[PDB]
Amino acid sequence: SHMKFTVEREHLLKPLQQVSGPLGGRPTLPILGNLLLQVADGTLSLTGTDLEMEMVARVALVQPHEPGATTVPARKFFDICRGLPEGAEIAVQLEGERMLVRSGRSRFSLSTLPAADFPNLDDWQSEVEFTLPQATMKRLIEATQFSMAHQDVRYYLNGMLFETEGEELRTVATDGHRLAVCSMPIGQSLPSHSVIVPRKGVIELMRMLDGGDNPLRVQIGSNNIRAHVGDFIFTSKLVDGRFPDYRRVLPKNPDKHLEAGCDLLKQAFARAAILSNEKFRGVRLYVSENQLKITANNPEQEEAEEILDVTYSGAEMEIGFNVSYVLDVLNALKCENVRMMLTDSVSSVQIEDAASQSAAYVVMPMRL
Amino acid sequence: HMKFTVEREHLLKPLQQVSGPLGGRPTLPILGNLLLQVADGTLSLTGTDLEMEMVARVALVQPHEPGATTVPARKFFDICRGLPEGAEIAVQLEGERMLVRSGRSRFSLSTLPAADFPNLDDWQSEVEFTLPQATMKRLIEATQFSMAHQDVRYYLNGMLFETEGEELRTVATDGHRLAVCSMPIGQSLPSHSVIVPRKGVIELMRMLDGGDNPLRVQIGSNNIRAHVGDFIFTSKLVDGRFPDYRRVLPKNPDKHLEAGCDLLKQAFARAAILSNEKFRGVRLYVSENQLKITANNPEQEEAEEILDVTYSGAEMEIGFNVSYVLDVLNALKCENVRMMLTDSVSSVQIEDAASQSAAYVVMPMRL
Amino acid sequence: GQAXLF
Amino acid sequence: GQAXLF
Repeated sequence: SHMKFTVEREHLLKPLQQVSGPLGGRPTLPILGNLLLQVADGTLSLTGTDLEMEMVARVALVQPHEPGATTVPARKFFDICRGLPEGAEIAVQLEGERMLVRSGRSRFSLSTLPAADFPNLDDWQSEVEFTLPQATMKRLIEATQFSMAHQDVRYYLNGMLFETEGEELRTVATDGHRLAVCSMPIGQSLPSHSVIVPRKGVIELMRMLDGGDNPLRVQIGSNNIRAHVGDFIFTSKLVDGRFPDYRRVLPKNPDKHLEAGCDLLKQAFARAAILSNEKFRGVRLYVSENQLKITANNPEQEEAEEILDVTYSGAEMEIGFNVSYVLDVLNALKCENVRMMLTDSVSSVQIEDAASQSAAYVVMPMRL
Repeated sequence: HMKFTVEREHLLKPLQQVSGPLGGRPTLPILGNLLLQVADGTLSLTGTDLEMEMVARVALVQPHEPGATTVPARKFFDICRGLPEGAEIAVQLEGERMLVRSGRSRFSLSTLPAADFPNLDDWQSEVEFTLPQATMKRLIEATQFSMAHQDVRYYLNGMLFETEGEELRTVATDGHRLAVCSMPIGQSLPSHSVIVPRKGVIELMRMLDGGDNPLRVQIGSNNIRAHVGDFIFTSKLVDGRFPDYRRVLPKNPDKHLEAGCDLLKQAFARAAILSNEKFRGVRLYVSENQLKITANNPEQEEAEEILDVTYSGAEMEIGFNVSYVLDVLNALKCENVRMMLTDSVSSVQIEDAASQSAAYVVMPMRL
Repeated sequence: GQAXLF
Repeated sequence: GQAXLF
């Protein structure tokens, strides 16, 4: 127990906020509420884990320091560094089983747990390694995040698939009712490799993307994934199951194409959803020549009706849908025009941007 | 038989406002609806929770038919709000459902009879006066945090609105803290003190922008009314004996501490980190021109803050609930504060060193 | 009801 | 601990 370091407040603030992501509410193990601080080679390493996934932030030290390591409560420490005045010099060191944080006339004594008892993830070796812009990964995750399943018994659906095929990187997420898929080129001839990143890991990976001009170094291993963006290294265990094939889920011959304004279509569904069933959220779609009629009913016998002028080429058909699943798609599509590919009343519809096909969404109907 | 056609833009602020007193899981279904009354040339939207009501009058230019009914507040609002900007909303009652039509959008809402809607008991005003929105806002803002939430002492679950001479005073206390604020309103007022309920106080403050439109207040025997623009808020008064704030104020503190509001607030905010999670106890050590704040928690962690203050008096030590202290420092949106200490077991009066319009009394805790 | 995609 | 104000 020897480490000491002196860092300026602003140089610790973003890293502390960053590594405190995996850490939530009240944690299962006491050590999982602490951050591993590690002074070495002239750099400070802040680590925050939940067993499953970890986040490491490397901070360059300017003031004299001494190497060593310990873990300190995350929420307290950050609330201390943030509470300090702008431009404060934070001087940190050990005290038997305490950490002494001093800055001006402010002095804090935090209870520490040994560094040796911090879950530094099981040694692993990478298989697929590639680099791509932060904005690319952000789009890929952002456009499919919502379709993941929360606590489905089918563990493999509570996560996002990260599949590399040729020059593209693809993300696909589904819950058994909806599916979202997005694929974008990253200027590299990649091997065919598909891995399932857990739901919580996906969120923390997206949150670490500030949107900057820096590259992102992704390392996919046997049972782990790693992402390097700037001075942050995110690592996460992969979900162990066989993810369903998105290609089999996509409609084979959806011949009835409907085109309409994304916002006008979103507003109609949002208004119809008001008088829909609060639990089941059922709305039925009537597609007529250049017309769409959305009808919603609830147990109180209240009815909403929305008629829209669409660009509809095809036969008249009726289809029931979970308006929340449909609105989720319309909000993910931040575009001007949308295209809907209707197969029939009991088959899925493919909704995608009328301008771009990088992202496609499949929503299964309900029998009304 | 009731009918009306009015622009979506007009109907939005009134719907949001009268949907104020409506809470969660109303026992009586009609307390989730809004009373719509078309009568001479104005549409009246009313929303109540049995103890208070909010009435919004909306001018009707288009042809309309007299009548009244009640319609679900959230559904009717979300429908008007969900419609595109500048929509023409044509509403017409048809049997036991209200038909809301706007373009190719059509809605059928379930209605409850207007005759079943609760009317606040007719009453006669005693004290009547006008003041700017900013004045009432400041008066409520600076004392609302000190109200008791769900105390058995029903009269503390609200704010006192006392008129004394030239000034209007608001007092709120929960048995641990006090907050008093008084401001002149350029009027000769009679001495009259009434307790406005906690929930009423919140809905009253929620209808004020900044200073935009004068506020005409009518205090009656067991009711209070507030007219700001086309909105009429009415609330029953908490009929009880509010404690006298003058008796609560420290009669003679001999130790006066002056310090920068922000520096003092941060020192308490930082110390609060390593304070007890439940009790929030911090120690104050007042020495010559120096204040030391110390916090301890069950995990044996310590915070220590030393600050340069303008202190004159004997050395003493006082325990405080750091949350109660921080609440005051945040209510005091000022540069410098003054603390009036008596002893370790007596109240401290904290107020702005520049203005005495608002004063706060905080009871300490055992060291 | 709701149909499966699969 | 808390002392009563009244």
